[PDB]
Amino acid sequence: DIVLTQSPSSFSVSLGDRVTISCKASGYILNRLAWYQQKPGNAPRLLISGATSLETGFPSRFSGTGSGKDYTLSISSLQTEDVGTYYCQQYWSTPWTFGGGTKLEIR
Amino acid sequence: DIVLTQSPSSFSVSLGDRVTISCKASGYILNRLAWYQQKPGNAPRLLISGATSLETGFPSRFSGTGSGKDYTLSISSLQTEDVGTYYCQQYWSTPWTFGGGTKLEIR
Amino acid sequence: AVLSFHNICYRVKEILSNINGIMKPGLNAILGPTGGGKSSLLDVLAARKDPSGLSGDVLINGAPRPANFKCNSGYVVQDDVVMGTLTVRENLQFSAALRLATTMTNHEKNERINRVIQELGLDKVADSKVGTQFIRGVSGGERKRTSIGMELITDPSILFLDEPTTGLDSSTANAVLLLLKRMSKQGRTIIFSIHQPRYSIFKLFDSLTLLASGRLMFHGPAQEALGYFESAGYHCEAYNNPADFFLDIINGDLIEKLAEIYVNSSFYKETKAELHQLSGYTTSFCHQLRWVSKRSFKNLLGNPQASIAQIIVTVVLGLVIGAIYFGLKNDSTGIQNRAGVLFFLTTNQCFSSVSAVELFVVEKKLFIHEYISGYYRVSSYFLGKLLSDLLPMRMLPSIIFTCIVYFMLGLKPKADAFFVMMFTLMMVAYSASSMALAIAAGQSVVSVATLLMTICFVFMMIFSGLLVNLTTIASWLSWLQYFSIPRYGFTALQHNEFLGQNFCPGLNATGNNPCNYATCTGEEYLVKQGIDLSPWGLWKNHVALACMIVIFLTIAYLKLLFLKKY
Amino acid sequence: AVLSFHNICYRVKEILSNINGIMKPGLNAILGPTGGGKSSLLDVLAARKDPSGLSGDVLINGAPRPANFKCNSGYVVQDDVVMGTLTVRENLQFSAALRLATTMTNHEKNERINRVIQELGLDKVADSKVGTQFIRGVSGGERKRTSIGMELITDPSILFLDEPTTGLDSSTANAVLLLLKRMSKQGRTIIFSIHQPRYSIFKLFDSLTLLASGRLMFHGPAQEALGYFESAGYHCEAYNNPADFFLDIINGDLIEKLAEIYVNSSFYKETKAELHQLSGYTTSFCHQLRWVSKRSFKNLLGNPQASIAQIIVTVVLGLVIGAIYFGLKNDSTGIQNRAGVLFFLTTNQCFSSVSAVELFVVEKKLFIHEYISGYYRVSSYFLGKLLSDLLPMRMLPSIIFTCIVYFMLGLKPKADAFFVMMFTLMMVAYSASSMALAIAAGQSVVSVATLLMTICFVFMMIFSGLLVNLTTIASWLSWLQYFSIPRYGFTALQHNEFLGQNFCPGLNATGNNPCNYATCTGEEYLVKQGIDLSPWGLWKNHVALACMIVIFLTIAYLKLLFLKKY
Amino acid sequence: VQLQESGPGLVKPSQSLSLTCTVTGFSITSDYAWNWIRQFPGKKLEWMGYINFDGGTTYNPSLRGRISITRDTSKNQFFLQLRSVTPEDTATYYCATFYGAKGTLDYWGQGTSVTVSS
Amino acid sequence: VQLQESGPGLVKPSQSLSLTCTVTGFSITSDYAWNWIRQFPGKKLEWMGYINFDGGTTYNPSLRGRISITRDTSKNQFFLQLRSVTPEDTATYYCATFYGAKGTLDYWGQGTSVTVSS
Ligand SMILES: COc1ccc2c3c([nH]c2c1)[C@H](CC(C)C)N1C(=O)[C@H](CCC(=O)OC(C)(C)C)NC(=O)[C@@H]1C3
Ligand SMILES: COc1ccc2c3c([nH]c2c1)[C@H](CC(C)C)N1C(=O)[C@H](CCC(=O)OC(C)(C)C)NC(=O)[C@@H]1C3
Ligand SMILES: *[C@@H]1O[C@H](CO)[C@@H](O[C@@H]2O[C@H](CO)[C@@H](O)[C@H](O)[C@H]2NC(C)=O)[C@H](O)[C@H]1NC(C)=O
Ligand SMILES: *[C@@H]1O[C@H](CO)[C@@H](O[C@@H]2O[C@H](CO)[C@@H](O)[C@H](O)[C@H]2NC(C)=O)[C@H](O)[C@H]1NC(C)=O
Ligand SMILES: CC(C)CCC[C@@H](C)[C@H]1CC[C@H]2[C@@H]3CC=C4C[C@@H](O)CC[C@]4(C)[C@H]3CC[C@]12C
Ligand SMILES: CC(C)CCC[C@@H](C)[C@H]1CC[C@H]2[C@@H]3CC=C4C[C@@H](O)CC[C@]4(C)[C@H]3CC[C@]12C
Ligand SMILES: CC(C)CCC[C@@H](C)[C@H]1CC[C@H]2[C@@H]3CC=C4C[C@@H](O)CC[C@]4(C)[C@H]3CC[C@]12C
Ligand SMILES: CC(C)CCC[C@@H](C)[C@H]1CC[C@H]2[C@@H]3CC=C4C[C@@H](O)CC[C@]4(C)[C@H]3CC[C@]12C
Ligand SMILES: CC(C)CCC[C@@H](C)[C@H]1CC[C@H]2[C@@H]3CC=C4C[C@@H](O)CC[C@]4(C)[C@H]3CC[C@]12C
Ligand SMILES: CC(C)CCC[C@@H](C)[C@H]1CC[C@H]2[C@@H]3CC=C4C[C@@H](O)CC[C@]4(C)[C@H]3CC[C@]12C
Ligand SMILES: CC(C)CCC[C@@H](C)[C@H]1CC[C@H]2[C@@H]3CC=C4C[C@@H](O)CC[C@]4(C)[C@H]3CC[C@]12C
Ligand SMILES: CC(C)CCC[C@@H](C)[C@H]1CC[C@H]2[C@@H]3CC=C4C[C@@H](O)CC[C@]4(C)[C@H]3CC[C@]12C
Ligand SMILES: CC(C)CCC[C@@H](C)[C@H]1CC[C@H]2[C@@H]3CC=C4C[C@@H](O)CC[C@]4(C)[C@H]3CC[C@]12C
Ligand SMILES: CC(C)CCC[C@@H](C)[C@H]1CC[C@H]2[C@@H]3CC=C4C[C@@H](O)CC[C@]4(C)[C@H]3CC[C@]12C
Repeated sequence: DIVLTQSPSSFSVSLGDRVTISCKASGYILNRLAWYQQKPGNAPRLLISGATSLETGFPSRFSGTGSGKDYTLSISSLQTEDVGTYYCQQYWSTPWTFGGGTKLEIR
Repeated sequence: DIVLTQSPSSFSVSLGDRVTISCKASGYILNRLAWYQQKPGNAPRLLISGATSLETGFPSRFSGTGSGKDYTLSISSLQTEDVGTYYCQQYWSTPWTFGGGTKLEIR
Repeated sequence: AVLSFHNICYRVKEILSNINGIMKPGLNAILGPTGGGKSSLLDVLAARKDPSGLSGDVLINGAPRPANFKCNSGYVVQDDVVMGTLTVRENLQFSAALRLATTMTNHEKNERINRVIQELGLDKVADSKVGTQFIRGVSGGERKRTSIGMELITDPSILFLDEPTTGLDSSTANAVLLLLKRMSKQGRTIIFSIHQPRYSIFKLFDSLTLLASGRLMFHGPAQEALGYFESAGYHCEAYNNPADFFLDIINGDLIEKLAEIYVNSSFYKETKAELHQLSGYTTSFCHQLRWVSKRSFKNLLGNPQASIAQIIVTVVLGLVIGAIYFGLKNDSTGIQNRAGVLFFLTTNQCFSSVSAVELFVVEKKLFIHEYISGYYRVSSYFLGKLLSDLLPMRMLPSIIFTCIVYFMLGLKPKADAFFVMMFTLMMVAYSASSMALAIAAGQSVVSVATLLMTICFVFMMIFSGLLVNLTTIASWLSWLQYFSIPRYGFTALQHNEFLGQNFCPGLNATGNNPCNYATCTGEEYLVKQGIDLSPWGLWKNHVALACMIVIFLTIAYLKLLFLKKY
Repeated sequence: AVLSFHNICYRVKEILSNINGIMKPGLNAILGPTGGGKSSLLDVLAARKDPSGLSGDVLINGAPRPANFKCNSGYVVQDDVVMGTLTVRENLQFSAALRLATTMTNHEKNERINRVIQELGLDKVADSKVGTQFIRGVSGGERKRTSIGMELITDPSILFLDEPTTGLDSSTANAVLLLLKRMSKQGRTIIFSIHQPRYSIFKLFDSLTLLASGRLMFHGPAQEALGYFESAGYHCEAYNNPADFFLDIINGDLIEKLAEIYVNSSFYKETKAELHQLSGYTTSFCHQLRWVSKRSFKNLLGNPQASIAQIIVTVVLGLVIGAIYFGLKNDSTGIQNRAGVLFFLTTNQCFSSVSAVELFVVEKKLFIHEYISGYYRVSSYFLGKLLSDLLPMRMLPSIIFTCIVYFMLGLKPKADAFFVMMFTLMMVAYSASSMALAIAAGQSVVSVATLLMTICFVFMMIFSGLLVNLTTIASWLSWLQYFSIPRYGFTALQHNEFLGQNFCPGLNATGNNPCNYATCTGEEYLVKQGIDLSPWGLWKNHVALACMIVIFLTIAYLKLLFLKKY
Repeated sequence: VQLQESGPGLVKPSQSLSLTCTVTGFSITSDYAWNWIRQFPGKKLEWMGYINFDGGTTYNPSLRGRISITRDTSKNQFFLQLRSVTPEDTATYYCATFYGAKGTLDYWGQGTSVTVSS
Repeated sequence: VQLQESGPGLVKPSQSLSLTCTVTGFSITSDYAWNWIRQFPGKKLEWMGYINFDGGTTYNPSLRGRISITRDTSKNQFFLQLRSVTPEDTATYYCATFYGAKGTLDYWGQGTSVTVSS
């Protein structure tokens, strides 16, 4: 299948800072990449679709950029409501696969 | 090519009445049918797409229903701002073709 | 019986200049080099040549040759035309059923056959197969006797033989000719053409006719040619075969020289005096069809290799296809795989129907010989051979393919769809086979017919509807698509398969199209290919095939009816 | 030269029981029925049989046969192995270039050839084509003389002939044998095997060896066999050929009966006494390759039919394809048509590369004869025949197809794409041809090889990437896709063509995908088919072809090297 | 559009697991596809399978023959049956929605925890 | 997103016709396709052709070789050239926009009348 790998299994930042998360795929995905946000005690919530498009209901601080096998989520000027776990999903091939998840922290 | 035929080249109705317009195609169109409204002295304005969907900016009095080669536009409880010319267009094959047009009147 | 030929001159250019003679009961041989009229005079006497070029007169007991001649006269071909797959008894039974009268009883026919077998001496091999490539059979010396029996069935009074010994060995040929002499002593007139015999053979002849380059160098008793040539200005040394001596003279150890010498000879005067002394269907259509069908089916079963092989290949190919395309999915790749498998099935039927070129080509000479001899009509032979070989061996592969692949792949699970697919495959197979017959009927070489079939099928595949969209072709060329069997078959299969299918998971395209360029239903795919969605749009194709069949099976018939039998 | 054979016993089962004799300068004939060792003793004496089964001793002037024997001894085959497309002078030139020493000058070789032509009497036909199917040529009586000259070039002392007259006519055979006698009177030992001669021939022999069923029924002067059989208890009547008389005795008008009679005869004692009296590469690789290539190319040009026909078909097919697919559009139907045309091109190259089965099959017997005789090695013949026939006639169709269709269709208008397409077509053609050679090298029948090639190519086409998606096949089967030449070619063509294309008018899919199921770019199509988008993902395919070529062209070589020459 | 899971919160090994997802605000036979997802302790998401609006179903190959997804349109439900359970497949199960034209899992359930012990 | 036609309002027969459509609010090289439509007296609409965002063009077959559509991205314009004009092609010309994902002509121009006389 297609395995998605997120290198920074954990991060550490402070408010107002800029953070970047990376997802690397074992195969070409053609922007069929989605980013989900999960808080403790809740189901995942769709944040980005198409690797660039932003879902209605989120600020214009999250951005998505990528091509081929490398994709990235950029959170500029992060706040305290942005801490959580972030997952990358590919919906190109039928056995949809998620990433391992990256947890954000606060210094 | 595909020729679209509108039988009622002209109509005659009164306010509050219900009117129906028909478009018949020489080939299968698969709901790739659109309806345009034109007033005297203005360019055509898109009214319906997909043969069923209604464009934002028009009341929920126009409806579209059809299948195969027969399609129809229904205006229930027509007003005076609805008088004009109505055209059916097919966007299935590259030489896009319009209908002859049906003009509405007021008795 | 006495066959007298006077002033024969056959022209095609001329092959025979001027020939006179008589042949009485006994052994009458026609010798000479290969170029001469050694084999042409035999055909002329036997009425196996076009009377258009004939000039002189052929007479029997003072009366001209009737139209009932070839039926009452036997003609044995040089090479074998016996069915190597049958038995020595079966060939004679087939000959007797069609050459004898229906008034007789099967008991009488069997008695005639038994008498013939006893006379020839085939008692111990009467129930052994004559032999083919795959089948071990009798020696070449008894196939000839079987062929002679097939003509003696009717008990004719005149028997013609074209090179009865060519191909045989010396000891076989001697026995064959001794048998012929024993037959002739009963009161039959045997007329044969030999190629450079040995003296053990030459000592048996009762009359000799020497021809070279269309000229009669000698005619008379075979025992006096030696004296004639000795007195004509030539000498033969000891231990030299007289038959070799004659051809040595002819070669040169001039043609008009010997011709004039004979014309001034005494034998010519005697022949001219004698010649101026004198002159101066059987059965019903159904019977023929039944017997032709029986023989063809016996040959089909008795050659299990080339018929079982097709079934084995069909089963293996079907299993491979079912393994590769196992479990068709209703996703982005379902359309591609469905179209591909249907395309492969159709084109494979068309290309596997190339073996029908062998139907009327392998047995051309036998057909001509049996038609001239009055066995049957063209119609009965044609229909029987279609009914025995083509029909069952083209109906079965389709059934096997469908029954195997339909449920492994997971196609539309309805009974009507299953049977429509079966019937469509059957029709495409029949149409391709008929086209092959039409192209290859009357020919004698498989290579050119096979090449032409392959080329035509390649172009048909181009115009089938997968490699090129048929709605994009220019108007001055699109019409060619109506000359494609694969197109009709593939269209019918697609219509049967794709109708009520969805191919975009999560999306209800049947209701509305969210995006214009998705192709999320079978109807969209079909319309995009130019296919009609009405039931007519299916059955139309079938009728277009049926007409084709008819037309082709008509052309083939007319290529057999107008074929030159002479 | 005197060739003496003592107590020869060849076993394969045994064919020769016990044979003794000597052959001195002159005309020595080996007669008997076909079953006997008439043709086997000739091979044994000529060292054209495996010494493994040989028992007795063969001697020349008291010394055993050296390894340099077959090079100094001529052997003429029964059927023709002369190049019908060359001329009587060209065949002799080719023979002289490889059978003679390089120390000599071309002037000396030409003088030898002129002397040979004069001796044979081929002066008036020295510059006329020997003849093939399409080419009218010399009579069958002078082809034999050309074949004899090809062996006399080296001026051997012993000359073996296998049935020099079989197939010829009487007047031709007499002249041939008179020529042989005239040669023998010069001091050459001629040893030949005849089939049932005539007395005009039998009167010329100087020694006779009669064999039947592997037994020696007589050996001695040919003029005394008559007396021997007369005194042995048999009598020959007048006008009977002695050669026919002997075979009549053998057949029966027992084998051990005659064998014992001869073993007790005086001739056997004389032969045994005489036998107990006595006993008691040439050239460089480059030269061979050059001449083989020259001959093959002359044959290719001198047979314009089967080479011009391929070019004509290629041009016609290319024009038809360019007319059907004219003006490819960047719309919903562009993908289908592009994929279809590329698929057709690739599969047509693979299937048209089936004619290579004819390369090493038509000329098998000539190759074996020339290798045994020491003309050349296997390597040089193989490389030259590849360099002359396969390379140019497989490189040209690809160039023609590309140059014709590329711009009519309207494919990617870059130079590198054009040349990559050309090179890919060339490679796929070469790989298919090499596979055909590997399958068909060493065989002698085209039918089975052609059938096997067709089946393999059919399965390869199934696994090419159009009829079935290669990402949907089960793991236990997908690996087979790596044994498909069409797959590599088609993948390379797709990669070259589809990369930077858009196929959804009005929509910028390259940026983002609005709908997930649209397929609006070439990259999406390629990835959906399982194709890699990196440049390696292109060139990979090419190397996979090159290796194939190598491997196949190796196997073929090993099927010629280990082929049985005896 | 509004999904709710339910089912046993505790299961014996190698017997069965059955969950039910009820949908309100939409009809499961109209447009979308309906998926089951599971989240392991030591957070790791795994997609199990879905059932389409037309009754067709698709499953993850890593669950070979152990999983079946069914539906009942009479009251707008779909059910997940995972057989021959082991203590490794102890996780939090969600039911989710898949549009197809967009490609993403838009709507999710509240999630139910399942413990496989003895 | 905001289109404006311009060009001569009167033409001699069989010489040429040239119209220009300027686009504001969008870049013609980004997403959409740009079409020309004409409306005859005795209202009858006819689609002439379009130019795509990537420079590709497509034309109505009823206008065989008479029409060419070009563009100038430097100032966001596209031009229509209709050659060998006849008094029959006297009409009102519009420039319109085509999305493709939706399939319909969404945005239209104000339209310019063209009279072919002598
Ligand atoms: C889609 O494009 C194509 C192009 C060409 C072909 C051909 C076939 N399918 C095709 C599909 C089949 C072969 C396949 C099943 C492998 N084929 C035949 O059946 C006959 C006779 C079969 C036979 O007798 O072979 C025995 C082993 C002796 C039983 N011969 C032929 O030339 C064609 C060639
Ligand atoms: C995509 O599926 C297919 C399936 C089968 C085929 C075949 C070919 N292409 C195919 C494509 C070509 C033929 C085409 C170009 C028309 N073909 C050959 O070239 C050779 C020899 C050609 C020849 O010598 O014909 C002369 C007129 C005498 C020059 N013979 C054959 O059997 C295959 C059959
Ligand atoms: C796809 O949608 C269509 C309508 O959008 C569904 O069919 C409709 O179903 C409702 C309720 O059953 C009926 O009232 C309508 O009359 C139907 N319309 C048509 C055109 O059939 C359809 O059920 C949906 N797809 C599936 C698989 O159910
Ligand atoms: C398709 O859209 C992409 C972006 O959505 C266009 O490429 C962008 O062009 C702008 C302006 O030229 C640049 O600033 C961006 O960096 C480009 N992005 C990328 C990813 O290339 C592209 O031009 C559009 N298609 C065409 C044919 O122009
Ligand atoms: C399911 C498929 C294979 C059935 C095909 C039917 C075949 C087996 C049928 C069709 C016509 C039949 C033939 C019709 C007439 C005769 C004449 C009779 O005196 C012997 C049997 C024989 C020769 C039949 C043999 C069987 C036959 C060839
Ligand atoms: C057993 C073999 C020889 C039979 C092959 C021909 C059969 C299968 C053909 C002959 C007539 C055909 C049928 C004709 C009419 C009907 C009724 C229709 O509502 C569905 C298709 C259906 C059911 C056809 C299916 C295929 C059919 C049954
Ligand atoms: C799609 C197109 C290009 C397929 C090619 C169709 C044409 C070339 C094919 C279709 C059927 C073919 C015919 C089939 C039967 C006959 C009868 C025969 O006595 C002469 C050849 C002839 C007349 C063939 C000529 C070629 C032919 C007319
Ligand atoms: C020698 C051959 C080619 C003679 C000509 C036979 C072909 C070209 C003819 C014979 C029967 C014909 C078909 C008969 C019936 C129909 C149904 C109609 O609604 C469309 C045309 C169509 C499909 C015809 C197409 C042309 C056709 C297939
Ligand atoms: C029904 C569909 C599958 C087509 C069936 C075609 C068969 C039944 C047709 C095609 C050509 C026809 C033949 C054409 C010409 C003649 C000559 C006539 O003097 C006797 C009948 C005979 C021999 C016909 C018999 C029936 C026949 C063989
Ligand atoms: C563009 C394509 C067709 C070019 C293919 C090159 C062909 C024409 C070349 C490749 C190798 C060449 C051969 C190489 C060696 C020799 C030996 C010489 O004593 C005569 C010419 C001859 C026989 C050449 C003939 C031409 C040849 C066959
Ligand atoms: C004239 C015939 C025999 C030549 C066929 C082989 C030629 C065309 C092959 C041999 C080497 C190949 C080239 C190798 C490297 C390059 C550079 C690259 O950036 C584009 C492809 C390009 C340009 C290839 C195109 C095809 C090529 C030129
Ligand atoms: C996609 C797959 C199924 C294509 C079929 C590939 C296999 C069956 C083909 C590929 C190449 C073929 C081989 C090509 C050459 C040789 C050498 C010869 O001396 C024996 C046959 C043999 C060994 C062939 C056997 C069949 C073979 C291995
Ligand atoms: C008799 C024959 C079949 C011998 C085996 C030849 C085939 C099976 C072998 C020979 C060379 C091989 C190729 C050599 C190089 C590559 C590139 C690599 O990145 C993927 C595998 C691939 C594409 C190989 C596939 C298998 C291959 C094509
Ligand atoms: C470069 C690509 C296209 C492959 C080229 C393959 C050619 C050049 C290879 C394939 C097989 C090779 C042959 C294999 C074995 C031998 C035996 C050796 O004692 C002499 C060389 C000889 C005869 C080789 C010559 C070169 C050869 C013909």
